[PDB]
Amino acid sequence: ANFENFIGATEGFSEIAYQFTSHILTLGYAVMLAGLLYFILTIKNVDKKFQMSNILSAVVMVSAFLLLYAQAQNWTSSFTFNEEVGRYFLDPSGDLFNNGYRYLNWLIDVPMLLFQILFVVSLTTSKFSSVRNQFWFSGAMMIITGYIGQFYEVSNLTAFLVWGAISSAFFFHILWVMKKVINEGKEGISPAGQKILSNIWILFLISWTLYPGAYLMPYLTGVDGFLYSEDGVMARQLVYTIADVSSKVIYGVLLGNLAITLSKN
Ligand SMILES: *C/C=C(C)/C=C/C=C(C)/C=C/C1=C(C)CCCC1(C)C
Repeated sequence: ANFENFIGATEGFSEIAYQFTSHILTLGYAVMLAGLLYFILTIKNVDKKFQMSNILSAVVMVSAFLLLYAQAQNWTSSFTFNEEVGRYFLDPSGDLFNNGYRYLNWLIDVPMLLFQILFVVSLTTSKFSSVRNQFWFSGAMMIITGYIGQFYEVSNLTAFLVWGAISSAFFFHILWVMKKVINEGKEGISPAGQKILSNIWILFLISWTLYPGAYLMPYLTGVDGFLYSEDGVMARQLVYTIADVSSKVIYGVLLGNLAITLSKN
């Protein structure tokens, strides 16, 4: 199956790699619940014309909280401690670790995170329906092809990389459309709004790039380097969680600050 189950079935997990990963995943869904409350409570602070962005942030928070909670429980209950060896190992009587929860979260959140900026900025020469359709098509294809490659993570590293490269083609199309959206959205808004939009672009670029980084993380030190271990598992889940908080919660806070800035007129 996946690299997490491979490690848990051969070398097992140290108590520190197991507990750290449980804690980081728990932090992940706890932040989404706090974000859910934040976006509900602050919807009164933006003009009606921008509130669809707060609404979409709140729906993403629900998606992420429920599915990261499921992923968290799946991590903790998939490995049991062997007192003889002193490590956690894959439990044959459990469900085994499954990354489907996170991939389903991506299929849901990606179309909504890309959609919601179109309710705060105005396009100029681009058409709303054209940008929306390009975001939704390439976002869904990016996740589908990525999910396929994920099946070959352990069994066929070459198919793993080929599918992930196909997925990356769709990712670069998204980055290209988003850059055009940001550029058109900067036209004829205030300098303070243009500065926030520049920050949104940098946040978007870095936080979304973290996801392919975490996808590749165990092979980034080679076919048997330092990361091809429980340390690549800790690092992959830490980088996912950082990307999750950044791409969903911080991105949404910044769009709300932009909406407030744009009401000053
Ligand atoms: C909150 C969830 C978000 C923002 C998910 C974003 C996911 C991606 C940008 C995934 C990208 C991938 C690649 C570009 C190549 C390798 C496979 C993926 C699916 C991890």
